[PDB]
Amino acid sequence: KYRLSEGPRAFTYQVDGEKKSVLLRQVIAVTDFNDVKAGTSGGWVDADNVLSQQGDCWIYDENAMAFAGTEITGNARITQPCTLYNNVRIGDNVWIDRADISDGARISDNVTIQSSSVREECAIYGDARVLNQSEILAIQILQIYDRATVNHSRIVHQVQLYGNATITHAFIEHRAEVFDFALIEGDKDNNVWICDCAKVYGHARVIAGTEEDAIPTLRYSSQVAEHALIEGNCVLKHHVLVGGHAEVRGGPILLDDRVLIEGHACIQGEILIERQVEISGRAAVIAFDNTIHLRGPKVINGEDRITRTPLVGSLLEHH
Amino acid sequence: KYRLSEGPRAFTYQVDGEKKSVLLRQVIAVTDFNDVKAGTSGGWVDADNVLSQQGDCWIYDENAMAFAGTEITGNARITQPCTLYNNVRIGDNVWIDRADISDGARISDNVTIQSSSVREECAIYGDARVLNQSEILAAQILQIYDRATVNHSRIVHQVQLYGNATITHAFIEHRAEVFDFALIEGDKDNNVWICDCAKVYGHARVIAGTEEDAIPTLRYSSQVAEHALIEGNCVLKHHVLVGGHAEVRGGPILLDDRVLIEGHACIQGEILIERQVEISGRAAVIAFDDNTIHLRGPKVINGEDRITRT
Ligand SMILES: [Zn+2]
Ligand SMILES: [Zn+2]
Ligand SMILES: [Zn+2]
Repeated sequence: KYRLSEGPRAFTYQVDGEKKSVLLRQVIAVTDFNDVKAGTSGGWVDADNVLSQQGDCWIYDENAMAFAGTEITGNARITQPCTLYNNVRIGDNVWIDRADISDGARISDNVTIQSSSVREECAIYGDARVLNQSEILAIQILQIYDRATVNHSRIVHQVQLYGNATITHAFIEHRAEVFDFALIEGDKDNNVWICDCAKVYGHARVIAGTEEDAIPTLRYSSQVAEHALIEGNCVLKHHVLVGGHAEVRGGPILLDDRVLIEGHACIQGEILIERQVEISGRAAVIAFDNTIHLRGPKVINGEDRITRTPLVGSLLEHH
Repeated sequence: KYRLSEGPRAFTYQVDGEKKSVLLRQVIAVTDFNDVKAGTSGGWVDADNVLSQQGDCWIYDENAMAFAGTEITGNARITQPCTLYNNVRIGDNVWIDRADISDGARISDNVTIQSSSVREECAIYGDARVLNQSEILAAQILQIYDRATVNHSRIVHQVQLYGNATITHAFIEHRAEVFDFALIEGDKDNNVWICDCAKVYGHARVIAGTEEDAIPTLRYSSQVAEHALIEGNCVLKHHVLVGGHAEVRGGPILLDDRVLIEGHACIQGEILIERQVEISGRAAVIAFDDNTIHLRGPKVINGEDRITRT
């Protein structure tokens, strides 16, 4: 499929703020294949094993770099200025565009990485799409697959994203997972933070608000699934489970220490819910532009309408 | 169950900037039932047939009003100051909380109407929830049913909302329909606009943006389906459908005259797409902040097409 240019050339690239260079040879097609005509020059490599002679895989940009143990095979297309190095693997029908990939990252199947960067041991396969300035820093390994779509987001550590999850402007850390039809939607003024072992799946939605720091924050192992929806300045900490067709908005809101919210429950405004509280049915907890504090053990259901802190039971007596 | 107070009082209510007055007698429990102890006074009516003697239905607030043909039956609960007039029908296990219902509205099953207003011939049934300052203003009638949720939205004319749709901060009008797992999400700076005969269904998502006038606007017969996501300043017009797993953002964007965007398509930036254009596959059409993109067909964009300019 191709031959390497004769004269090697040095190319610079920076790693962790340091400037580094490598000697590479330019790939030159010696025959027609796919959308590549013989005689055309592509990217640069540091060994003939970097780019497979078989299949349709190819490096199109003359500023593209692939070296240090990286291996491109199959029909993988690498377009625009890219930098792949340190035992990276790209095969099948993968598409890499103006993105950087390094440190043993393995991109397979029909994946797309565009205007983004991926670093360290992780597995991005299936029909996953990582786009628009996303940053994937791996460090169980981090996986993004199925039809998950990541947009201008930062995925780190050992996060798992799959199913049809649609993430945008989010920061998912540690061992957080987002799958099924989950929608994580931050905006330019507020990201969405999902940390630790939190999980968002089913048809759940987590939507940042427009107010200053109205950052939806899912911590520890709290979850949001089924048809639940969380928006605005909301923080979920220890053992919180939001499901059913519940809706949480307003802020600031804090859910912590064994809180279960499902059914038709609507929770809106500055509300603090904690300590064994279960809300379902058609209950409404609304704090009109006001504050509400709910503490259990306590079951709120049926048509309970709460517009002020209830001065009874667990609110006035703990232990 | 209850008796009317012998002394009728005069109450006032606002009707289109007008000041109205009506004579109502107050309801008073004469026996115990559900959560109402005998002897407690409830709301006010203008007839004994307004509140059924059967079932648990009851008007709790002493400031609530229900007159002029309104009929409350079954176990319907009317709580807080409410105004129900002009042939309204409330029954079954419906819960109306601090809201005004008028002009022949029929609310059934397990619906919840809270801090909102409903007016005219329309049907709200199933397990629908109309909450937080929503305004329902109604050959077919406006219908809100199944598990549909409405938050601080304006639903007008003959709109249909059902399935597990979730509507917030939106203006849905005329004959638009939203269902399945559709998500219509506006914010306090921008609402979402759905008009004419537009339809949003499947797992579609239409999210308003944060910048001034970033109003997603669906007109004529445009549709958003399957897993498509539309955000920000985007306008969909004649014969337009966004589906698959397409994602349209940035702005301002305009789609018109037979345009189909699906597959994995990502449309981002100030882009004008029109006249028999199809975009799918893993195609990307991105107009980098300063730049603009104008696509006019017939034309097909797919595979790994990457358009950054016209
Ligand atoms: Zn908001
Ligand atoms: Zn309209
Ligand atoms: Zn935005």
